This record gives sequence, structure tokens and C-alpha cells, in this order.
Amino acid sequence: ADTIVAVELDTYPNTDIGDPSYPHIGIDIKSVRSKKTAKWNMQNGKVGTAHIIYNSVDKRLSAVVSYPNADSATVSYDVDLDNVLPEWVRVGLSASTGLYKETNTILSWSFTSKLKSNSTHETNALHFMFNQFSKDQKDLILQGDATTGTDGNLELTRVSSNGSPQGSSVGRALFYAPVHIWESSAVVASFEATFTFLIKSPDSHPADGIAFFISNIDSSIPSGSTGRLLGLFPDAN
Amino acid sequence: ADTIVAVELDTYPNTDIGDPSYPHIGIDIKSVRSKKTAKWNMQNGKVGTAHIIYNSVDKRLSAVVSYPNADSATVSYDVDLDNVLPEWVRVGLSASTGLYKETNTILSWSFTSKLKSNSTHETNALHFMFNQFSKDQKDLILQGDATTGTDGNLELTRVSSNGSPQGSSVGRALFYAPVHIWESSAVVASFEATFTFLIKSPDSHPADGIAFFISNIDSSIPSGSTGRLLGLFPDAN
Amino acid sequence: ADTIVAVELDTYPNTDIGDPSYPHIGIDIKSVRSKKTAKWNMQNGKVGTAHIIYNSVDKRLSAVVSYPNADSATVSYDVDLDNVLPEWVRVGLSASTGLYKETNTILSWSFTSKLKSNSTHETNALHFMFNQFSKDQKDLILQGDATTGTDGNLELTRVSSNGSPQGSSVGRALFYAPVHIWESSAVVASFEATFTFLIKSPDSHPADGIAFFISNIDSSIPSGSTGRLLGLFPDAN
Amino acid sequence: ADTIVAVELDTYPNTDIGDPSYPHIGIDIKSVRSKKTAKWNMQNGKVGTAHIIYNSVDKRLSAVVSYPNADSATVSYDVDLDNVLPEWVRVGLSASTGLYKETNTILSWSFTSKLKSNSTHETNALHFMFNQFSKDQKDLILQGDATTGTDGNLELTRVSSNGSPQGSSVGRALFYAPVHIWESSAVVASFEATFTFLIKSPDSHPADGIAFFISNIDSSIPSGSTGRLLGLFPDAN
Ligand SMILES: [Ca+2]
Ligand SMILES: [Ca+2]
Ligand SMILES: [Ca+2]
Ligand SMILES: [Ca+2]
Ligand SMILES: [Mn+2]
Ligand SMILES: [Mn+2]
Ligand SMILES: [Mn+2]
Ligand SMILES: [Mn+2]
Repeated sequence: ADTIVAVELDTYPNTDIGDPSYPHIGIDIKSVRSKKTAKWNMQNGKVGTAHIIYNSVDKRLSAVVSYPNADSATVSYDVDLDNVLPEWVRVGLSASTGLYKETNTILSWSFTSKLKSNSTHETNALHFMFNQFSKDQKDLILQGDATTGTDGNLELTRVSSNGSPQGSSVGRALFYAPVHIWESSAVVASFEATFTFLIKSPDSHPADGIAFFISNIDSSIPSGSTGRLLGLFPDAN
Repeated sequence: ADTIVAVELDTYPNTDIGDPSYPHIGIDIKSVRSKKTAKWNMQNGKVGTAHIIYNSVDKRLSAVVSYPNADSATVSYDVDLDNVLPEWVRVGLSASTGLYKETNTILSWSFTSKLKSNSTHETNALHFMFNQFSKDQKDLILQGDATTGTDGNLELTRVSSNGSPQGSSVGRALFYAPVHIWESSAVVASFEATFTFLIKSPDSHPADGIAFFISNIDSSIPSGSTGRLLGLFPDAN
Repeated sequence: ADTIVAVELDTYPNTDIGDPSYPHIGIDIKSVRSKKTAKWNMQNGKVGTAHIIYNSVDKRLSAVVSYPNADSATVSYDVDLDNVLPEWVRVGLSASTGLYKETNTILSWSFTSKLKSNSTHETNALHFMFNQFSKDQKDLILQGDATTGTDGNLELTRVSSNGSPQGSSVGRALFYAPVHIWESSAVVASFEATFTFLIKSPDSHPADGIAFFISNIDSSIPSGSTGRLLGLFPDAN
Repeated sequence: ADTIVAVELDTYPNTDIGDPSYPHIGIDIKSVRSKKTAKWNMQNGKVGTAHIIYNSVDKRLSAVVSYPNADSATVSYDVDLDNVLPEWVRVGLSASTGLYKETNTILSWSFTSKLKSNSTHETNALHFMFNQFSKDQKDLILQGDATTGTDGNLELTRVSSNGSPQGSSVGRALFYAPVHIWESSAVVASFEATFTFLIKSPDSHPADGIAFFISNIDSSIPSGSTGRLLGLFPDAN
């Protein structure tokens, strides 16, 4: 199976798989059962922003999410990612719906990774920033129901012609280039990601969420990963 | 055939195809016969640096090359690249040798492209920086004789075990991700590239040169493009 | 007197000093009488974005301005800025009103300057980005009526408690650090600036405009530079 | 007195003030008596590179130092800098010698600070990079014996005409612009710094070291802070 590290914006509480009884943000290391969560006061229909940061010296994966006019939510987990992920990875965004649903619209996505070696300073870096997504966004690998270009946005899950979100949907977008997160000569490795999202639902119970993830380069959507599995995991182990 | 825009660091004067009678830097638009050249005082065995810049407002492709302790050489050509290249391209480095030879070693390579739309500011960007190249540089598409990892460098053309450059060699490295240089909503598009190189030869007449190029995404080395054709063009038209 | 290079967003046509008979964007080199202008379809009450770019190889100062859902306006002028400005400068934003008035609100401002020498690659750079302005923005030198912190914005000219713009006002904001735009070893120098603005007026004839400018480090608002002089020039010569 | 946070590259072991019995890297919070140290295999006459990183979510100040062909040394300390430093600070480099001496040459210095608010994404940033220092580096506040321009470098402490380091010297360089490290709306604040240095001595016992520091904006060299006090502290408390 794939190897997944993710920060989840989980909109629907699945208490039998360890979710708290409210929408939450979480850090997922090879399991949908988060290693750490924090309460997230998700706002239906408002544009929010999530930030994810990590470096190989501190070995702490941290995330912060907020909305304008509102307090933030944050979560952190101590994990050496070089012991979890391979040296080369792909990065992406994933989202899903099940019998409960919501739009999983991405309005912007940015990412910066750095590998500093011991050669004279010696910086190696990758950076990308999307503030619009066109109909043929060639530097994105779209998987499942993910589409780009509708209103210049990235719609991770299926949305009908009228704008209504559909249930039983799963979609992901991965940056085309592989990303180097470890090197034998690296003295410090770091990454930061930011994305802005619009989660909207006609219902009082939206589902299922959006995640920023890092995976083996050949990662694909696991069979049956709609709903609670967020398009990331093949089961709830 | 491929569509090529390139800045050439041409070390060997081929006067019958329009080269001046000395090493030179040139701007190549769909032909090895440069649209513009400038004299280049190439130094055998020294590390040099080339810079390339362009934006869609000014529509002028410019380049500067220098060595420490030395004056620079520069060349510019007015060209609307949106009338030459497709909307999506790949960027790369190419080099060749023929009966005359030289090492075509790249020590660093950086690139930044930006597409600013008319939406609130609205920046879209790609940036990469290589200051080392490992044995398995997965974000580089290596073509021909190009290799990475020998002394942490990118060797565009073949070098023997002892370090001697080989003749009749051609190699290229392209960044893995496609690059977006035009968009219908873009109000300004720009790119800048920098690379550091070491051209060394045991001979008084090194050949053939190194080029930074932009091409259709599916670009490949043209058959018979060793020597004077710089791994970029199928003929000298 | 000060030495000023500016890109003006001129909202009021002063035909006796060479302005065209409509709102326009212009490039100003040591005079309020622009060396080059282009028609600007200014929209009262909408947030717009201006971009300014320049490099020492091409020696062309260019600007583009737009609004969402609208076409852009652009202007360019060939000028070697090293022949106009001193080696060290300050950069800023200026605005004014006269008997006619408007708000001159800045919502964001970013700037990047680079000096690349001939030493191994050798990059020198300054970058700043403001997306909010607090009450005590210590890295900004505020001049005249300029204030920060009202709604997290930079108000270049005076606005009343109720939000109405006031006439006969002039204000500027300069970044605190001096900026290096030339060096004897520089092989390429470049700068880019972006700002987002909101110009609103209760009147059918707003005045007078906003400009991005570059000046001697000790630049101050010239006496009597309200209205048509944009807080930049001491007279209309 | 000033408020100082610093990462010290301490070349001389002063055991009575808590230094370990070997050259070391340390994190200093309001005292020359480091809160945390690690052994540093300092190499006389070789160019080395230090990296410093911090963010307000993790609240961990970390540093790594290395030389080409050598292993790194690293140190980390959990500290909420918003509880130590004021909201606005200046950043700089400091160095000293006493009866024992060394050159404290800086070859490059870069710094990036970011304040991300909860407004739509909302990035605020400062970045500077020096790869050369000229004779009149106006964006640097030089203090004490610090000079720029000799071989394009920043010499923190006094060096004679012949190149010999002098004892009883203290010098600092601070970036001219104040830096904003906290804001009421900031959801994440971060900074990273890098500098390359050349510490050389004719003696088997070099002294005293170089530090990257953050201080109140009006920070000045404390009286009698030569030698073991690194130009940062007024005493050894
Ligand atoms: Ca759930
Ligand atoms: Ca040739
Ligand atoms: Ca006017
Ligand atoms: Ca000591
Ligand atoms: Mn969950
Ligand atoms: Mn040629
Ligand atoms: Mn005008
Ligand atoms: Mn110590």
C-alpha cells in the first residue's frame, strides 16, 4: 500500500475510528486514526486557510487553520518524517464525501521545500504557488473526481452543474514534480505548505474533509476510500 | 520538429552557419543561426555564470555571462515568446561535443517563472534551485549522455573515468514539471534562469557549447545534433 | 531638490501640464510631465493592482495595472536608471488630493530588488511584502498625512472619521531600509513592485492619484505638492 | 539593558561561566550562560555555514553549523520568543576577541522573516541576502570595530593591514530595517537565518566567537563586552 503522511481538515466526526465528537484538524501518520487532533470550528461557506510546516532538525509536523474574523486551531506531532516517508515523495491535496457531502474547493495552494547541504551554504529548493487553476493544469496530476478550471478553482470532489456538492466522491491533486525531502548531505530539510479552501454544504452535517498529504511518488487513490477515509487510506486501521 | 528558444554559450566558431569567428553568446529562436550574438571571452577551466531574463510586457530575451575577476558579455533580442512557444513548455540545459571536445559541467541551476493574473494581485509561480545533483535526481529528465552525481554535478556530455571529455557526445537535462509561460488572464509573465558551469578542455580549441533552452514539453534530442547543433536542432537551417 | 522616478496612477487630467484628457498611467522621470502615458480606465470604488518592473540589462521601466474582470493598461519607457538615480535609493508610495479628492488606500505592497555580481553566482537581494499595516508600522517611514492601521490598511491621504476622503492632502510611505540598485560588480540589477489600491470618491471627478516612486534616500514631500504634483514634485516643470 | 536572544559559535571555552571544555555552539536567552550547548568541531581557517530557524507554533529555536567535508553540529532549545523579545526587533551578527584572538569574517548573510495572518492567506515578509559587502553598505548598521568592503567581506572584529586579527576587539552588524516578529493577527510567525564565516587565527587557541542575534531595535554594544561576552552581554550573569 501507499505510505501517507497528512494533515486532515476533518469535517465529520466518525467516533468509532477515534475521531473526536466535533470537526477537527489532525495529523495522520500512515493511518486515518490521527496521532493528534485539535478542535476545529469549521464554518460552512466561508473561505479558510491552512498552513503546514516541518523541518528535519526539530522533527515536528505542525499545522494551523483559520478563517478571517476568527481564532485559529492548531495541532502538532513529534515525528521524524525520514523514518516514515521515502527520500522522494509527491505532495498533494485530497478530499472526499460519502453519504454526507460538501464542496471541497481549493482556491489557492502553495508549497516550498528546501534541502540545505554542507557545501558552501548550498541551498536546493522547490517552490510552487497556484492562485488559479485552469482547465488544463498540466503541472497537476488530477486523480478521481478532481477537476480544475471551474471558476478558476480546483474542485477536489464532484460538484453538479448547478453547484450542489455530490456524495460518494473522492478526488486528489498532486504536484507533477517529485519532491526531495532527504539527502545524505542535507544538514537541514524543511517544507511549508499553505492552501485556501471553501467547504460548503446545503446540510447541517457536512462531510468528509480535505487533507494536505505527502506520499510515495506513485501514490493513487485507494479503492473504497470515499467518505471517512479521505481518499488517503484503504481502511480504518 | 521541436520548437526551441535558447541562449547558447557557443565555444566553437562555425563560420559557415553564421557564427562569428570567436566564442560567443547568442540568442536562438527556432534556429541554430542566432538572431543576435556577442563576443564571449570564454575561459577554459574556470567556473562561469550565465543569467537569462524575460518578461511578456517588454518582450525582450536577454542574457549575461561572466567569470569572477572578469568583465561580462551580454546579448538581447526583441521577441514575443508567446508567438514562438506554446503555452506550456519545459525548460532545460543542453550541451554537445563533436570532433572537438570539452567538459560541459553544470554546478548549479536555478529558475523562476511567474504568471500574475488580474485577480486580487494573483501570483502563480514556479521556482527550483539545484546546487547539487545526486545519482538519482528524479526531478530531472536526463537525455542522451547527461549524467548526475559525479562529484555532485550534472555532466551534460560524456566524461571518461579519468576526467577527460569525450567527443561526439550530446546530453540534456529538463526540469520534470511542465512550465506555464502564458495564460489568458496573465497581465505579466516573466522568467529568470541562472546556471553555473565549468567548461574544460585539454585542447586549444574546445567545442561545442552549452545552452539554456525552452521547448515543447515533449522535446527530445534531435538525431545527429552532436557538435555544432548543440543537442537542440536537427539541422543548420 | 529630490530626484524622483515614478509610475503614476493619475486620476485627474491636468491638460495644461501635458496630461491626456482622461485618467492615465504614466512613467515620470524627474518631472510630473510624464515621458510616456497610456489610457487607464480607472474604476471608482474597486480594488486594483499595479505592477512595476525594471532591469539594468534592458533598461526599460514598465508597468501594468488592472482590476478583476477588466482588461489591463500598460506603459513602458526606455531609460537607464543608473543615469537618473543614485546608487542607493528609497522606495515608496505617494498620493495626493487637491480641491478634487479621493481615498488613496493601499491594501498591499510588495517589492523585490536584486543585485547579481560576477562572484560565484552571487546574489544580493531585498524583499518585503505588506498585506496588512498596523498602527505602529516601524519599517515604514510615513510622511505627510499618511497613516497605517485603519482597517489594517495604509491610507496615503486624509480620510475623515466617517470615511469621506479629504481634499488638499498629501501623504507618502517609504520602506525604512535604503535599497541598493547599482554596484560596480553587478552584472544584472532588477526590481519589481506590486501594490493593491482602493481609490474611492463621492464625486464624478476623483483626484489626484497614487504613485510608486524611487528617490534619493533622504526624500521628503516637496512644499506645495498637493493635488496635481502627487506629493512628488515641487513644480510642474 | 538590552534584551538579547542569540546563537553563539563559541570558539574559546570559558569554564567558569558554564562553557563546556571545548569549542561549542549554544543558544543564549538573555545570558551569555547558554541554556543549551553542543560540541562544535571548529576548523581554523575554513569557511563554515550556520543556519538558525524558529517558528511561533513550535516555539523551538534551533541551529545547525557545518563545514564542507565534515559532519554538522546542532543545538535546540524550547523557548517562546514572544515571551522574551519585544514585538519589533533588529537582527544582527556580533563577534569579539580578547587576549586570545581570531578573524571574524562574514562572507554571506541571509535572513527571512514571515508573519502570516488570518486574513485571506495573508503573508507579510522580510528577506535580505548579502553575498558581498561594499565599503558603504548603507543597509547595515555597523557597531564597534565592524567594517565592510575589505575583499567584499564583513569583518566583525579588527584585522590589521597585513591580515592579522587583533585582540581586544568587538564589532556588530545589524540590518537597518526593524523586523516584526509578532502581531496580534499572526497565526504563524517564523524566521530563518544563514551566514557563512571564516574564523582564522595564527594561534592554537582562537577566541572568542561569532553570534547571530535578535535584540531590541535600539541595541548597542555593552561596555566591556570584548572577549567572552561576545559583544552581546554586559556581564556573565
Ligand atoms: Ca471523519
Ligand atoms: Ca558553434
Ligand atoms: Ca493629473
Ligand atoms: Ca567562550
Ligand atoms: Mn479525523
Ligand atoms: Mn553560435
Ligand atoms: Mn499625469
Ligand atoms: Mn559559550
